[PDB]
Amino acid sequence: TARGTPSRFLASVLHNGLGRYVQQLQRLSFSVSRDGASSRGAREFVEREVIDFARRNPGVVIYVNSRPCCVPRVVAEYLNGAVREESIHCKSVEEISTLVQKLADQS
Amino acid sequence: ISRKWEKKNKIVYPPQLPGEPRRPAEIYHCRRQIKYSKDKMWYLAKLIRGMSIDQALAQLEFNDKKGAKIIKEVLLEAQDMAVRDHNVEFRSNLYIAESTSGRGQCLKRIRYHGRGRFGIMEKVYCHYFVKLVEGPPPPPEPPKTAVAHAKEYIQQLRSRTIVHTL
Amino acid sequence: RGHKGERQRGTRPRLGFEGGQTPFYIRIPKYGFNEGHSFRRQYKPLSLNRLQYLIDLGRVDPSQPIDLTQLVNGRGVTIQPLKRDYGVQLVEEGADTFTAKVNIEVQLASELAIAAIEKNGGVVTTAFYDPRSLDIVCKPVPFFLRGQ
Amino acid sequence: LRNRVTDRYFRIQEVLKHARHFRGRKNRCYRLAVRTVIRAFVKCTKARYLKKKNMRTLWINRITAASQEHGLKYPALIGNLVKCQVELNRKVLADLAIYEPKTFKSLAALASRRRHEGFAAALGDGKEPEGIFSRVVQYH
Amino acid sequence: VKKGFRAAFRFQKELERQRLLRCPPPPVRRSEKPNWDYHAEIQAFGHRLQENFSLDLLKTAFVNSCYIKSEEAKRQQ
Amino acid sequence: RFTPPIYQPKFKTEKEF
Amino acid sequence: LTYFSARKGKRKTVKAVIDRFLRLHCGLWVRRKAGYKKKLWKKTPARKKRLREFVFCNKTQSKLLDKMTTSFWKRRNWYVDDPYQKYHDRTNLKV
Amino acid sequence: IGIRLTLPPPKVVDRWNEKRAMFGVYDNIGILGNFEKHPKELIRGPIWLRGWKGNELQRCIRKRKMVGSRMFADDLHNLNKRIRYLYKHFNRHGKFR
Amino acid sequence: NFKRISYAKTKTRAEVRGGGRKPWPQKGTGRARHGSIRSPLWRGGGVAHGPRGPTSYYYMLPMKVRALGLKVALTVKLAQDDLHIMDSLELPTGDPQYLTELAHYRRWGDSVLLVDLTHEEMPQSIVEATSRLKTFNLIPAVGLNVHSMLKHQTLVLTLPTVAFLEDKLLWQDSRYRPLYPFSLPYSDFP
RNA sequence: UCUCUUACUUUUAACCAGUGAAAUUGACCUGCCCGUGAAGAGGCGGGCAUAACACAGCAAGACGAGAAGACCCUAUGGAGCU
RNA sequence: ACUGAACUCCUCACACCCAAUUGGACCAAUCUAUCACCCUAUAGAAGAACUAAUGUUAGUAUAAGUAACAUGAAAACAUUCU
RNA sequence: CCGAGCCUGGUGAUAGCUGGUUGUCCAAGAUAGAAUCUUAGUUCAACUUUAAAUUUGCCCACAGAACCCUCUAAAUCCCCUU
RNA sequence: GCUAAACCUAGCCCCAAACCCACUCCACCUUACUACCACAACCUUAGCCAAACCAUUUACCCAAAUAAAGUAUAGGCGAUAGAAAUUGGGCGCAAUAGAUAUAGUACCGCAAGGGAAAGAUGAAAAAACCAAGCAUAAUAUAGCAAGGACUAACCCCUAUACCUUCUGCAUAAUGAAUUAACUAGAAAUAACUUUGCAAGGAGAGCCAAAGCUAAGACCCCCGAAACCAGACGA
Ligand SMILES: [Mg+2]
Ligand SMILES: [Mg+2]
Ligand SMILES: [Mg+2]
Ligand SMILES: [Mg+2]
Ligand SMILES: [Mg+2]
Ligand SMILES: [Mg+2]
Ligand SMILES: [Mg+2]
Ligand SMILES: [Mg+2]
Ligand SMILES: [Mg+2]
Ligand SMILES: [Mg+2]
Ligand SMILES: [Mg+2]
Ligand SMILES: [Mg+2]
Ligand SMILES: [Mg+2]
Ligand SMILES: [Mg+2]
Ligand SMILES: [Mg+2]
Ligand SMILES: [Mg+2]
Ligand SMILES: [Mg+2]
Ligand SMILES: [Mg+2]
Ligand SMILES: [Mg+2]
Ligand SMILES: [Mg+2]
Ligand SMILES: [Mg+2]
Ligand SMILES: [Mg+2]
Ligand SMILES: [Mg+2]
Ligand SMILES: [Mg+2]
Ligand SMILES: [Mg+2]
Ligand SMILES: [Mg+2]
Ligand SMILES: [Mg+2]
Ligand SMILES: [Mg+2]
Ligand SMILES: [Mg+2]
Ligand SMILES: [Mg+2]
Ligand SMILES: [Mg+2]
Ligand SMILES: [Mg+2]
Ligand SMILES: [Mg+2]
Ligand SMILES: [Mg+2]
Ligand SMILES: [Mg+2]
Ligand SMILES: [Mg+2]
Ligand SMILES: [Mg+2]
Ligand SMILES: [Mg+2]
Ligand SMILES: [Mg+2]
Ligand SMILES: [Mg+2]
Ligand SMILES: [Mg+2]
Ligand SMILES: [Mg+2]
Repeated sequence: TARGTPSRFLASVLHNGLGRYVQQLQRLSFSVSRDGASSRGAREFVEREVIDFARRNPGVVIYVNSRPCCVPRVVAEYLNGAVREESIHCKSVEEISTLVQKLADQS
Repeated sequence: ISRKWEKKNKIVYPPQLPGEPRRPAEIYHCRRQIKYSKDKMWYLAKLIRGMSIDQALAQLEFNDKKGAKIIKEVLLEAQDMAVRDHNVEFRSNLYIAESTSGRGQCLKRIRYHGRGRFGIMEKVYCHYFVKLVEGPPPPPEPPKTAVAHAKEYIQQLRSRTIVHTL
Repeated sequence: RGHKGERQRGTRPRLGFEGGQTPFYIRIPKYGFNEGHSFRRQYKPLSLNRLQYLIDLGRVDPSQPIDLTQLVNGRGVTIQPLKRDYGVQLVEEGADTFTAKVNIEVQLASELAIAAIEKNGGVVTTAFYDPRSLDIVCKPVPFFLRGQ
Repeated sequence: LRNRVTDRYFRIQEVLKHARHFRGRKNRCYRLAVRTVIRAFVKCTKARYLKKKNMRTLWINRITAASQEHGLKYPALIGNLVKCQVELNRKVLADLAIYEPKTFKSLAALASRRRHEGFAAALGDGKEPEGIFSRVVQYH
Repeated sequence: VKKGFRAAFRFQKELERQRLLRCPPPPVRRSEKPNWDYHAEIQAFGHRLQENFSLDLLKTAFVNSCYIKSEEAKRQQ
Repeated sequence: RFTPPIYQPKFKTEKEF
Repeated sequence: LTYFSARKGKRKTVKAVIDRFLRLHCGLWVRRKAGYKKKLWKKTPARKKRLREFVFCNKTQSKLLDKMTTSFWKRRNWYVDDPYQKYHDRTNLKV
Repeated sequence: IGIRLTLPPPKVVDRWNEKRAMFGVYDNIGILGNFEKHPKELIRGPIWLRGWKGNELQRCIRKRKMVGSRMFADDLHNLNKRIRYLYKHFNRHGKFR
Repeated sequence: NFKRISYAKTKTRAEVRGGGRKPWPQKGTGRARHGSIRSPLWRGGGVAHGPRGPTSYYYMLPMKVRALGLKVALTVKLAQDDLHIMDSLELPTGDPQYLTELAHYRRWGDSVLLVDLTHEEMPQSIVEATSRLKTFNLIPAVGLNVHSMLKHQTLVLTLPTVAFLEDKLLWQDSRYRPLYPFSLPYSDFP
């Protein structure tokens, strides 16, 4: 609720579009597990999409960790220095792909 | 029960560089389980709340309330230990930083009314807390002047934006 | 459960109570449709079709006589002595396309089914079995374990 | 006690989160908080309708203000702008009024011209040469 | 005492968040933090700005004199 | 048309520290 | 009726039902007309015949009767020369 | 408040103890062993419960008639009362008739 | 589930001690009306709907279904390269480390189920080895079930046992309906 | 007793000090007039009024609080008596 | 002429405003089988979820620091006095 | 606390009467009547829901539906086309 | 920052197996726990309740599980009752739970009789955050306490608390001071859904004119005045 929450005015970082557009997503950190159903969806995301995704946007540095965990996650870091954590958990390759796109095109 | 206030005297800060303001000394002290009402104790706590030690002892001396002698004891104990253990140079240059009364643990007895009816009476106990800061007491904030009211009003009008446009 | 009433509190009247008026089942007159139902004898029917099909699959053996015990063992019939069954009735059905020569033993047979069997050169006879004999004949192996 | 709810603390926090900024006991007491928070969410829902209504009322007032200062009524301005087939909505007109006042005067001037051309056409009966600004563009 | 593990674990994580709010840790450089390789990051700095940098030179650009004095002193012991 | 009073058991009031 | 017996814990049939109705294997129930023996002097011959006939029961009556009676009464019976043998099965019935 | 303030001791379950390892062996005693025994002869427990299933009312009837003589005075009174209760509940109460 | 018996019970209001009298009259005081102090509502009261007595969860799947069960489990083992056939469960030595290292060498996996035909005529060497091994398990033929086969990563069978399993499972189809329990004598069963 | 009430004392009272209940309590940031709600508005409509905060009184309003409910009706509810 | 809805159009999206009742899609926590191993997966089970019963227990508030309660005087604390 | 003492037990007495009934989301969804020691309730019907099978349903034009009473309206039934 | 919060283990429950304790010296049926002087026991249960009233009537342990069978039979032939031959350790609780139990104690009652509550350091004591309530820190026009907002807490505009029983009900009428814990849908026939097998199905009994076997999925909580039996009370 509007009163119950904080507000901001519309802005961009460093007048993004003005000269040249700069992708704000800087770093991506995928935590997956070798075994266990939670990370299953994410596992095959690293089988296919990760590679071509990384080619598509050379600005982003992608780190994949591959350690035991009950909940796989992704840590989005931005130029300005914000950190966005998102639990991919039990999500299909397709809906994981939609997430990773949504992160990459925002500030 | 929690006993945090006691432990506050065991905090050790690392030594200061010569290029630093002299840190005021800092004493926390209390009395637990005073047979007196916590809210009754509040008035006496509130009274001495910002005054120097001696001035508080003076005010407490001629005060007629029961808890007034109790607080006097606590203050004298606190002053003594401040000089002895807390490395305070002068005993006079202390002021009450915070003066608080809490609810202590209470017992329940019975009160016998008419017919067969009754009520539950509570033997009220409370704690008193004090903190002493070495140095002269803070000068009270001056009452707001007409010029200050005016100044801020001007500030306030200048903050207006045309709302719900570009 | 609905709104609060006899229904909602779970204290509804028993089945067949019409709220006061003489219930449907009571108000009908009593008549002996089932007056002596347990004392009536029942015969399980064996069709000629059934019998022929059993012979065709080699389940019921024509080189030997047929009785109750052979049929049961053949899985040709199911007999419940307890349920007032008194053996096997031999029925007219499938008189045509019955081509086998057998010595058959049944408790009841219709004249047409007798004719049907005797046309092929078989022999049919009817023999009575009491209940205590019937349970024995239908399942002989359990009776043999009774030691009697 | 074969099964006991172990995480009521989290179920409670869900309501209380919203209730923090309230006044009185209902900012912390759950059986009070919940009732107000429900009303708050309903209020907030129906407030979408009113936001849209009110914004237009503000625009109409602002436009009336700027029109009046050139010395023509609000209906006059808005109506005649349409008969000029200049389709600017209230939001931008009100925005022009505040920020682009020269352009706003021009709009007011054109509106009153069309107004007058309309008056001339009303006076005449039958066929007369049509006003310059009155002429309409067809699309096929 | 309630049998179960999930509610308890959740609560610990809640307490961790509260502790972080109370006394935030001192900020440390991102180099001294998990998921960091400076080489890959350097290249991405080039690519973000759509500039074909000479990577050797860019490396040389980021290395201050104050750093090298401190580095020498540190390596000494 | 009379209601007798009820006493709570004495053990609660006799509690000590 | 008794849903669970106190001796064996199984359903019980309402015997009021069994001595008034005949159930056919197909699922129909047969009754007599009420008052077919009553005051025949005043009744007309057409009325009398309407009374002598054995009638069927509608769906709800039939449903109620089946609930009030155990599975035993619903089995198929091969009686020797019952006059109701033909009526046990249906013929040319599409819905 | 009413939520724990530390994690309980971790529970380790030995999945390869003898009882877990040979779970459900001889369940096929019948089909694989000439039908000498029914699998219901692997059931241990109450006398009135080996290889039989029923609702509460039925279970009570059965316990009454099978171990009714041998059970304790107050236990049996409790069981006779249970049956009385359940009898009325099931026969006289509920949504459906 | 079929073997399971529940031991949990709780006392109802009637079974809890005391609670005879009416705590106070209905009308008189300001208090909420009560009939007993042992009602579900009260602290220390009996349970409203609780676990009730020893409970059995026994039921029988049909025979042919359990038979088909064994068949599926065996196909699935062979389909996935988890099934092995052996001439005999005879070991060069009774040293249990020999059996573990062989499974490691043959990529059997962490858990192996060993099936022999008869309990009595199981070799000495395999019994010694398997007795002190947790993950490797020795059963007779009659022991075999779906649960163990699923639990173990490998199923190992002997040639004696494979002929035996075929006989019995294939017997299940191509038999009549019974007239009486099969434990009784027939003209061709055992 | 009243016309027609008065004066003083004691108790209470009000202040300082010590001890310390009970019924009651949806939440309350708790106004006036007129209308509406047929009767019945602090809270709805139209007006009017309006810095904040104790203590002492009063009983017009809060359909004020407290009860084993006075009366009328109902229950295929009880009980006493004839 | 203008104002004036959740009606209608517009840019996108679409299962996303009836009581009792009936149908359906999910799911908190717990235990079990097998996984997993900073808190999960697939199933099987069940004392499986409380803004409300003048509910039952415990804690703390409101009334309220309210009502109410209490010690004859002087003294050397020997004693005396009313 | 005596129009019939109190305690335990039968006893979780019985209550067509009052009060209560605990996660999320979506969907369909209202007022012919009859019997009843019955109108504070049940049962049947009507409506309501789900699943199934199959073919017509709704709106309807012509033709048609009473004399008597001493006088007759909005209309209604049935109904191809659409 | 007080008041607090947090805990795991005493023990207990249901089974199985197995037939149980009756106890140094002294005292103890008189007014028990008091050294020491001329009568006698066996005798139909009733009632609540169901029948929507009530009046005959209304399951209650009798010595092998299953089946025969809810069959024969009984009955204001109605509610309902009901044979026989015959066959043969833990998917448990863990301090408001689990026993009432730390205890039949304290306490309450003349008596029979009723009947609680609660504990938590560490190997050794010969060693950090979270309920209500308050404090830190009273308050400033205006109004279901918020929502839309806003540079901005208020000011502006919009807004007749919740549950339950009534056709409306704003409000009328019951219920709630608040926090924590506890506290309420139990099952058949018949259908449907998904399997196996199929003129047969089922591991005797039972059903069958595509059926039969198995599973899934449907039936609440608290409350009278009463009635009866046996004790206890002048
Ligand atoms: Mg007294
Ligand atoms: Mg108090
Ligand atoms: Mg009731
Ligand atoms: Mg009892
Ligand atoms: Mg009662
Ligand atoms: Mg009562
Ligand atoms: Mg209990
Ligand atoms: Mg006063
Ligand atoms: Mg005072
Ligand atoms: Mg009170
Ligand atoms: Mg008025
Ligand atoms: Mg009011
Ligand atoms: Mg006042
Ligand atoms: Mg009354
Ligand atoms: Mg009566
Ligand atoms: Mg509009
Ligand atoms: Mg619309
Ligand atoms: Mg739509
Ligand atoms: Mg699960
Ligand atoms: Mg529950
Ligand atoms: Mg709660
Ligand atoms: Mg009250
Ligand atoms: Mg109250
Ligand atoms: Mg409550
Ligand atoms: Mg106070
Ligand atoms: Mg006062
Ligand atoms: Mg006073
Ligand atoms: Mg009624
Ligand atoms: Mg709808
Ligand atoms: Mg009627
Ligand atoms: Mg009548
Ligand atoms: Mg009536
Ligand atoms: Mg038509
Ligand atoms: Mg009755
Ligand atoms: Mg009743
Ligand atoms: Mg306890
Ligand atoms: Mg207890
Ligand atoms: Mg708090
Ligand atoms: Mg306002
Ligand atoms: Mg009512
Ligand atoms: Mg009211
Ligand atoms: Mg006397």
